[PDB]
Amino acid sequence: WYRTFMMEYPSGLQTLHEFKTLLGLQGLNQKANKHIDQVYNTFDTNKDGFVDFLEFIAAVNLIMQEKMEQKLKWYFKLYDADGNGSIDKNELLDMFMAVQALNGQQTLSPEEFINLVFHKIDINNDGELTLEEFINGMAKDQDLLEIVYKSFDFSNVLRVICNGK
Ligand SMILES: [Ca+2]
Ligand SMILES: [Ca+2]
Ligand SMILES: [Ca+2]
Repeated sequence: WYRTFMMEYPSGLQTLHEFKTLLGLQGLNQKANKHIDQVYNTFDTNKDGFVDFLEFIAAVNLIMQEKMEQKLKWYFKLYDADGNGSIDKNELLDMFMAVQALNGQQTLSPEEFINLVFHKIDINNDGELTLEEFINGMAKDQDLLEIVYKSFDFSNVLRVICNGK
């Protein structure tokens, strides 16, 4: 019964702070942190600052996802900062930054990364990965996919929920 949520959060609400703690994401630097906060936000849908059971379930549904399609749409909306339906070179840049902000990321330096990533994934070379390009791109190119994953360790998350559960 997913009211093992109530076990951890007797008040009925989980807060951004507990979130970080629960996920070890406590103590990050300015960027690595600010980012974790961006993540937490996408889950607290009713933007009230807490993650209540309803937002909570929506999150675990997405986490336990067996299929990666959903998780990718998630990373996509998450990086498509200006939500213009597209991910430009900047948004992806930051995306890389944050990954490199909570990881001393191995040689890939934005300059390098952003291009390799764009060459491969930017199918119609418009300079923007569409949802189609991004999902499909990241999918059939499991190399840069680990860079994405690094942004938000799903599974690490799945491990922790489906453990002390
Ligand atoms: Ca909320
Ligand atoms: Ca955009
Ligand atoms: Ca394109």
